[PDB]
Amino acid sequence: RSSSFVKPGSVASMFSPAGYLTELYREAKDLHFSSSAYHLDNRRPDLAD
Amino acid sequence: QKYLGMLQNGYSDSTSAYVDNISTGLVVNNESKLEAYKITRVKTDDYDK
Amino acid sequence: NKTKNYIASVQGHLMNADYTRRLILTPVENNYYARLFEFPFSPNTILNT
Amino acid sequence: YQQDLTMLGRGGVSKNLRTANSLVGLFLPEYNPALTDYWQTLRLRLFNL
Repeated sequence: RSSSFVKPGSVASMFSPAGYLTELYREAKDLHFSSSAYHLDNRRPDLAD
Repeated sequence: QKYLGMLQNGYSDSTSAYVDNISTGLVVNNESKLEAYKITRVKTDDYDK
Repeated sequence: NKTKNYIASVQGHLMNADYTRRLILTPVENNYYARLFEFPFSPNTILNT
Repeated sequence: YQQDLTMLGRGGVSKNLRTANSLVGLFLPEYNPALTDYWQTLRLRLFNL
């Protein structure tokens, strides 16, 4: 792992848009309770997959 | 990789195996012969959804 | 080591821990059958033994 | 991952050493774009010369 560097523009990069997307979903997932229709996984159930 | 694709050498369990070909050497386990095989795929009817 | 009849190797990184790694000494290279020494890396996933 | 990093910061226990690559959903380090820019420029300068 410590030697498996990737070129910029690869999805596997920790600084890639996928990494940014993971951080956004990780923190914004619980901004609402599951009871609310405003919950992220309720309004858009496809995002989790 | 345009000729040989990906070599089967024990990647992670999903990882796919086509770029867009798969190949590896396989010593046939009924005898002592060592074969090299190659499979190529042409995506068909809505593979991308 | 001449006084104790040892061969000591040193390495910096490995490219994959799921690959079997031995140590080959060969006067020719390119040819696995021309070797004069071969040792399995004792625990694998190891350098400097 | 954070538990492993915390233990690693003081100890170094590697019971069941290899971490079973199928046990990864983490991102990978990315090359330095400043260093790759030096190589790209040097390649371009040598080509023109």
